[PDB]
Amino acid sequence: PMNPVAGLYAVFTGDPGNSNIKIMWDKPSVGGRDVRIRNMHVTSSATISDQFVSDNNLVFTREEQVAAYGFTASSVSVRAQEHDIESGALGLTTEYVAVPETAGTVGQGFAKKDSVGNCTMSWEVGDAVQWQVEILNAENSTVVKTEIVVAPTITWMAEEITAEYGYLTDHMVWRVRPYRADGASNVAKQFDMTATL
Repeated sequence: PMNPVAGLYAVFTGDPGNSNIKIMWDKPSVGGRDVRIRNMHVTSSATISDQFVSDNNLVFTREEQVAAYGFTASSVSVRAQEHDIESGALGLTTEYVAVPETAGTVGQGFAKKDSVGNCTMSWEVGDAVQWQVEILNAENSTVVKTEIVVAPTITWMAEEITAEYGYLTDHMVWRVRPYRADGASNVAKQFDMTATL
């Protein structure tokens, strides 16, 4: 017998409603089975879209879910339908309540400056694989560089810093958004520490 989709939760890649969600399920032992992709409104459980991808975890466009809802997807409930390709029979639709998923706490960032002049921002990997980081220097209080880096450590070249400001920065602030291995993410958590030589 076909099994209803299990382990289903909206896997936010950022802010709830401003990021992609992933349909996750355990692949059944029965071959040739894929899960339909849709999401339910809170009030009436409306269907957002319909597509079939064999991948166990897959990103879903945020614009489509926002357009179907008409507002930010802060609270969602997810429905998924599993289809057997060989038989061609669409299975029972399974709607389950979904809660926002938050990634593990980011490693406490450490700001240090080397003798060369590079401002090295290092936070341990911990339980997060990649992070969304916005980098702002405290002297100018502007986010000069914004990038989502998988590397646990961020190093800014001394040449680039000298070109940007003319001298090395002593204090510099950063914000990190965690991402677990499965792709779950939490609201940005800010760590601030002065660079130490």
